[PDB]
Amino acid sequence: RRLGVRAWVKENRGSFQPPVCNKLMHQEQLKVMFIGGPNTRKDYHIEEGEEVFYQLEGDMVLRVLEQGKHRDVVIRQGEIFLLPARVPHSPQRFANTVGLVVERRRLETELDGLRYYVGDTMDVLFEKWFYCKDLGTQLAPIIQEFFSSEQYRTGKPIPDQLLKEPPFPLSTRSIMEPMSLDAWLDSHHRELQAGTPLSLFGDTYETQVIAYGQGSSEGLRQNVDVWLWQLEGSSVVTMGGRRLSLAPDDSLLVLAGTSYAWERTQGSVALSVTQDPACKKPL
Ligand SMILES: [Fe+3]
Repeated sequence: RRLGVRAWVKENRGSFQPPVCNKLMHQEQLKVMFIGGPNTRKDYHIEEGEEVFYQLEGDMVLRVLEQGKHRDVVIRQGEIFLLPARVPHSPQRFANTVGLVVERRRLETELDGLRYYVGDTMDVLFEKWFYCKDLGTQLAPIIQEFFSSEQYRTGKPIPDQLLKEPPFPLSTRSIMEPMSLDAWLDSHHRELQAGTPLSLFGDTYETQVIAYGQGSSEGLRQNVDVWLWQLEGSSVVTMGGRRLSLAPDDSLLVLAGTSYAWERTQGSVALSVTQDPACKKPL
């Protein structure tokens, strides 16, 4: 059950290049995925959940549509970034890179969308909305449909093929700056080692990426998965009758419906990632 994050990436190295570029480490309530490149594209993904990006190896560029403007969010190696819900985004990946993306299982009410725009404008050229179960697998025919369309050929939209409006309001939020994960952890060392766990992004988002220093935690049975990643030093997770020693870079998925006890050593640093849909921000 313990997975050394870079050890898992090395074992699955061949996944992080075309044609598929990705491999899901975890794929139940919490989608923990690792993505490579090269992969340059003009399609913009839109969803009701949030997406956490972290660059393990090399840099990536997340193109976003923010408050009526095109913006390129450069995510450098070691940088973490949280995308709020319903922001159109188009990830650009390069050869020999590895990025972590965390997202969640959709609620049965939730729609995902894929859009192509007319050149450098906000006018929609082609769009498809769907109920997401396996994102990569569902996007492939949509993209193939686009590349075989009159819209791609002419660069002109077919009005009858566009929705009158999106199924939900698109985000009105300002996008944060990506930040160095190690720099933020080091700058907050006194609070972390004083037994106070800290939210990296705060209460204005659904997702909770929490940093933990020394101390003891107890996780109650939840209908959401929790992913733990020991960054520095070690800790012990007691779960399902077993004591699991997390060494530097070890990660552990706590499946929905499982309780656990967590004992973190002095000087140790770990993260937990939760994307609970009950915490979705009102529209
Ligand atoms: Fe996305």
